[PDB]
Amino acid sequence: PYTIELIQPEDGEAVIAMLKTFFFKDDPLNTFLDLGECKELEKYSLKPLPDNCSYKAVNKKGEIIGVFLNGLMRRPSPDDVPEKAADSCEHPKFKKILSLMDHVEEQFNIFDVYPDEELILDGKILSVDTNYRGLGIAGRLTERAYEYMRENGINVYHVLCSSHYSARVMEKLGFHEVFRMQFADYKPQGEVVFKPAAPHVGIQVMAKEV
Ligand SMILES: CC(C)(COP(=O)(O)OP(=O)(O)OC[C@H]1O[C@@H](n2cnc3c(N)ncnc32)[C@H](O)[C@@H]1OP(=O)(O)O)[C@@H](O)C(=O)NCCC(=O)NCCS
Ligand SMILES: CC(=O)NCCc1ccccc1
Repeated sequence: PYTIELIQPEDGEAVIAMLKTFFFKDDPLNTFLDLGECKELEKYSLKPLPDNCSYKAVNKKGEIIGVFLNGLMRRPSPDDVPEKAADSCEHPKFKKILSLMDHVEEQFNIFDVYPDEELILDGKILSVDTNYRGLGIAGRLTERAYEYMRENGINVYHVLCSSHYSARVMEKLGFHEVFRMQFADYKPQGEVVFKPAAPHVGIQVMAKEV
């Protein structure tokens, strides 16, 4: 038995402890790179918390067994200066992940898909404790975000998935692909950067209109 609760920034340490145990070690990109200690990813993960739309799954003992960290994304201003997230990163392995993210954003803008939308919910970090996987926790974390969206007049939930495996979970939850890129085709400087196992395939950006 578990609950789904809003994460407070004072939960930051417990969220990071959980992510270090699971996500830092078992997201397909993190594990491919053997990420290790990564304070930049800790910083990245804590950033969306004050947006007040991130959720934790908590077991009967009060331990965090899952999180979905979300941030609000606003349509770029007409005079927007696009910045590469990778430019502010010192960690070489995480920089590769940020560079991949920058590349996706250079190729695909979710706001082009939804010209009328000013604000979109962005699902940034999804992680469930191994012993609690396959129980629908990812779905219940996601569903709680629908409540936030309803309350705040947000229509679109956008989630960049790091593998076809997790994209399939989002499909089950009613999301559909809006962009994809195979790892085999991601060659920023002429050569492949990510070579995880074949079934991962590549990134898929998933979206749902609620
Ligand atoms: C992706 C992830 C959050 C899914 O969470 P979840 O709460 O287990 O989600 P679900 O319960 O819907 O299970 C998803 C699928 O995992 C598989 N599964 C079943 N039992 C499982 C288990 N004990 N362990 C792992 N996977 C299992 C099933 O294929 C299941 O689909 P199905 O129940 O519809 O048949 C989780 O696997 C995870 O933390 N992965 C590592 C980090 C990651 O990749 N995050 C997403 C980045 S986009
Ligand atoms: C929804 C979700 O969890 N996307 C993960 C992207 C990602 C971010 C940082 C490191 C590795 C991978």
